[PDB]
This record gives sequence, C-alpha cells and structure tokens, in this order.
Amino acid sequence: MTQFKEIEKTTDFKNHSLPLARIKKIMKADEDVRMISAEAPVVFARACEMFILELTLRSWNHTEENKRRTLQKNDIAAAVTRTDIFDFLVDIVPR
Amino acid sequence: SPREQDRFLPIANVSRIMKKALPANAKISKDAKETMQECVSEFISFVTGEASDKCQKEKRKTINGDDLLWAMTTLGFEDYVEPLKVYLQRFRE
Amino acid sequence: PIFVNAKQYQAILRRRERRAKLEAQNKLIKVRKPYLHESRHLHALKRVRGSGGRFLNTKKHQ
DNA sequence: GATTCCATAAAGGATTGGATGAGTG
DNA sequence: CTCATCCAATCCTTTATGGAATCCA
Repeated sequence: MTQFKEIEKTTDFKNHSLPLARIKKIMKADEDVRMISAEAPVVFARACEMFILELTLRSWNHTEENKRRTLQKNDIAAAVTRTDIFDFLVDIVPR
Repeated sequence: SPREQDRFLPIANVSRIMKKALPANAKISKDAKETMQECVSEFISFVTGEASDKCQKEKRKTINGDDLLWAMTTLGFEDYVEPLKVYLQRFRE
Repeated sequence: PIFVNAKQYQAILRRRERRAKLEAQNKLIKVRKPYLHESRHLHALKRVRGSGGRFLNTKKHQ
C-alpha cells in the first residue's frame, strides 16, 4: 500500500429518520383521517426532512442579513412571509 | 388536552436536521428549535388534510403515498416529489 | 391585510376550519412543560458530571 | 386483501441539566 | 447580561411481532 493508508473524514451520522409511529399519530390528529397506508408515514419522514432543510436555510438568510450567528424564532417568521410556499404557516408564526 | 410527545416529532431529531443545512459553527435558539417542530407537524397536517380531502372526492378510504405526492404537487411542493418517488420506490419492494 | 398564494389559499382555509374544531375539544397544545418525563428529569440529576457540567464517561479513570 | 385495534416483547435512541464561553439586546 | 452548546445513561418510545374484528373491490 501507499506510504500511509489514506483516510476519509467522518462527517456523517448514523442513518436516522423521524419516528414513523409518531408521524402517523400526527397524521391522525384529524377526526376524518381514519385509515393510512403502511408507507404514508414513510414518505413524510423523508418529506419532513426536506421541509426542515428548506425552511431552516431560508431563515438562516434572514439571520445573516441581521449579522448574527444564532437562528431565532423571528427569522422563521420572516422566511414564512417572504416565501409563498410557506404561506400555510400564517397561524403558526408571528408577523 | 393531548400529550406533547404525540403532537411534535422529537426536538432532538429536528435540531439535528436544522443544523445539517447551516454552517458548521452556527447556533440555533431553543425558541427557534421549538417553533420549527410546530411548523413541521403543521406541514404534516396541511398535506395530509388535503390528501384525504381529495380522498373524499375520490370515495377511497385509505390514504396512499401517492395521494400525499399529488397533494404536495397541488400545494406547490412539486420540487420534493422527484426525490420522493426515488426514495418511495426502494421501499416499495 | 394579509395576503397568501393561490396554490394554498383555499387549502389554508380548509385547514383553518379543522384547527378551530380541534380547539373546541381542546386538542391543541397550550403550553410546553419544563421536561417531558419526571423519571428522565431525575435521572439527569444523578449523572456524574465534570467540573464544567458535562456528563462524564463512566469508563475512564479505572 | 387491505386496515384498524389490543396485546407482548425487544431495542433503541431521545431526553436531560451544570457550567461557561458565544453572542444577543 | 442571557443563553446555547457540550456530554452520556437510563427508560419511555419505537419497532417488531402475534392475534382479533371490520370493510370492500
């Protein structure tokens, strides 16, 4: 082998997904929702991950304009108003 | 009322995903940490709510993964749908 | 005074109605507790900690 | 067939606070 | 000044089973 065994930096975490059992419980919090396919919690576990990354990154931009290093709740508030995709969060967030 | 442990996904799981999209040394408030898990659970109910709303129209009683995909396309989340079916299809078999 | 996109406008109103029903039965989260579980709260008060407050590894120091 | 319940079991990872430096207000 | 990060050990949750009843193309 070469002079040294070459190495790879570890930045990954053990493959973790949001709990399916809880996702299903949140899905059923609605009276009319009564039956849910086996993989409907599966697609939300991945969909929620994509939703976190977009909303967090967009709020991050708001924090950098304020020249800060910590994301706070008001940042999310602006990211909700600014983007029309996050308009379903009017009653969850301020502003 | 109901239990917090049933309404919001674990805050540790949420915090981990938020930090993956930010610079290495970025900080995240606990206020910001907690409202994001409120937003995610509402995102679940906002998509599931309309996925079944068309299941009302369609006179079908369980909610398919594809009704969620169409509901996300309907609500403007079309970008997610393409990686989702790649993810979905592996799980299918 | 507030404006939202057409793709979800009616979708929001439908969700808005649902949520109102949930409040009628007080099925919504009012406030957050200091900790979810008393047992886990207690356990955390019994952990070995470093002079800097961090949880300590039991294995080290023989 | 799906799906929903109710159990029992195993397995696992989220929960969790003191001290202190980063950083907000 | 407030507060978010940093640790790891339990123990509640999750997942995995096995059944029960019900529904419907």
